Amino acid sequence: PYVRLGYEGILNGAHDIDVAGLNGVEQLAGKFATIGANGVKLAGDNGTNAVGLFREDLGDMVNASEKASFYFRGGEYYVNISRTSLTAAGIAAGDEITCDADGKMIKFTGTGKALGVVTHVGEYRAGNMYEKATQGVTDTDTFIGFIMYV
Amino acid sequence: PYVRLGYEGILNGAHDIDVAGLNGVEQLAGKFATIGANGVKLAGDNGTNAVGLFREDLGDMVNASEKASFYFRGGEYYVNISRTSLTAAGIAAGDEITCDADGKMIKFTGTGKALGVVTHVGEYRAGNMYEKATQGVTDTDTFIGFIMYV
Amino acid sequence: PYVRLGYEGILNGAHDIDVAGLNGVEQLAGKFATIGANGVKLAGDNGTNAVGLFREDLGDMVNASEKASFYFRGGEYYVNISRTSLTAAGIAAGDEITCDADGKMIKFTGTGKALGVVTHVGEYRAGNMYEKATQGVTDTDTFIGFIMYV
Amino acid sequence: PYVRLGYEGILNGAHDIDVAGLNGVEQLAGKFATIGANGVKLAGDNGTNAVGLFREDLGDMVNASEKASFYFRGGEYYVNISRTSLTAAGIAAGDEITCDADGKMIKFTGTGKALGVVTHVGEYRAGNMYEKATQGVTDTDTFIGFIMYV
Amino acid sequence: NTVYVLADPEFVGVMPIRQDIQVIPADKPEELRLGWVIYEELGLAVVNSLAIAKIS
Repeated sequence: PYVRLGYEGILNGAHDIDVAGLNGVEQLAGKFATIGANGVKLAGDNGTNAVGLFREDLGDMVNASEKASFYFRGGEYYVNISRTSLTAAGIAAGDEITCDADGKMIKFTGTGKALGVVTHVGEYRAGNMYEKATQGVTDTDTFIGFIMYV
Repeated sequence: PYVRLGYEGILNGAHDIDVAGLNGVEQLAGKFATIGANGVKLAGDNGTNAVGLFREDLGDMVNASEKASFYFRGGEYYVNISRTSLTAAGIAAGDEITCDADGKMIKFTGTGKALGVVTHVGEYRAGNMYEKATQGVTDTDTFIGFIMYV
Repeated sequence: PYVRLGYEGILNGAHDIDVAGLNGVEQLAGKFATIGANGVKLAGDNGTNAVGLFREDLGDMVNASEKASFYFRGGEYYVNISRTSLTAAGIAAGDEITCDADGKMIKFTGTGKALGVVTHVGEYRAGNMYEKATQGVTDTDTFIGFIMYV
Repeated sequence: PYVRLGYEGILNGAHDIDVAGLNGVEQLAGKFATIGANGVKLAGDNGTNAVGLFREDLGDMVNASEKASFYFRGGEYYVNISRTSLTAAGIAAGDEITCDADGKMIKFTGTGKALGVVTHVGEYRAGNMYEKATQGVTDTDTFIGFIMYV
Repeated sequence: NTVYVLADPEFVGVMPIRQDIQVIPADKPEELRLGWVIYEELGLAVVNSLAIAKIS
């Protein structure tokens, strides 16, 4: 039970190329996932989490950062974007994830404000100030989140 | 590189050395077999490894998975090349071991065959689906102690 | 030239290579140190120093924090090849600086598979990996200033 | 986390009030359109009302809900003839509204039958009195934001 | 005269709270400082209080 078995739909889209300049990969480089907590539902589609961060390692696995319970490092620090397939389609859970370094498209599931980015392990919150951008006149907090980078 | 130095056993064994008949993808780059901490020849939780589940650690060493959850095992992995003699057939002692990327058999002991978790032993066991990864659509036979091709 | 380091003033006795990424290129430009919002009365001298373990904690600004060993994950190293002179003082603005890591090929430290770690200011030390680590897991043909993809 | 409900943070769209039934004509014995039902501009509770339904509390002013649901009186629940509300406060057009009393489609609010008391968020819920006068469609269990024909 | 026109009812007064038990501040060394008050307004003569806009 739960999505993330067989060929399944998408949250972050499919087969994205040219989605980032110098801050994200533009060639397809996807690779399979060893997952952390994805919350009430496996491989996301829910309030808590939505499919967390991966960071590339040597081999045919990419795996968890894993940042808990929602810490963040600014500029580049790797986010999971789109998925690829070869025997199963869908965003993580033993299926191929394409990553970037903070590129597009990111599209994670929340209630209200925050949203933000999700890792594995924790509830859906958004990073603050001295974790993402505290450049110029900005409001971001743990009560305040929108889908994209701040 | 490979060496017949140090300790030629697999500590905390159950099957010990194992030889996978299918060759996967090469990733012969050198690295130490010093478990966890660097220069710690052998340590608690060396586990039953040889062509088992592995986790690389940041630095200059590769070692046992040493984790009981949150890298649930579905998709591809990391493997030690057993085609080269190595210290045993996988991990143990210090010194340079060549490892590779998945496309080799690994060993379970659970009722995993299509749905997986991570054992700190670096053996594979049964998922449940809820936050645990899915290997492929692929089936292998369950008899316990059997070698599944991933 | 020579020894200049200003006075009109071009050498600058410090050369740091912008290594273009792999599979679609990635760059990151040298970062300033500023605490929150953008620096007033000039922006001072760079937060990044050639041969130093830094982490961005802000979008255009880089700061202290040291990546802890154990379980292999991505970059945030920003090692830049060492300059000649000023190697235990950091590197001052008007000399060559960049950031190298995170979605690009990097600059490595340490000769052989024997590695240790780096101090911020541009010095190298010995040390085994046991509460901190720097640079990716060692590979074949890895020396100082060598190009590892991480 | 954190989700507004009512009070001008929910969008309920727009619906046509000249659809279904007989349609009267423009005449007096109306009442005024404002936010608040005895309040003042920029201070009013609001249901899941859009177009259709608004009950006077004090003064001869309307906005959604608020009035004891033991006894409904005034001639129907009031409907709009030949202006369609362009707000989702229920009605709050900022004009004097000429009202009607022919059979006319409304928007409801609150779970369960209106035969109860008022919740001060702009909703109906069950009170200690039962078998009190209902609104619109009968024989049919009404829920929060149902479309009834009077 | 400010006192006359309006009056300030206070539901709860200004209080600081500081949280290292909040999710995102805990993980980090960071501490979150909240400053808040919950207020309300009374109008004792909102039907008067003279105002002008220059036309000069």
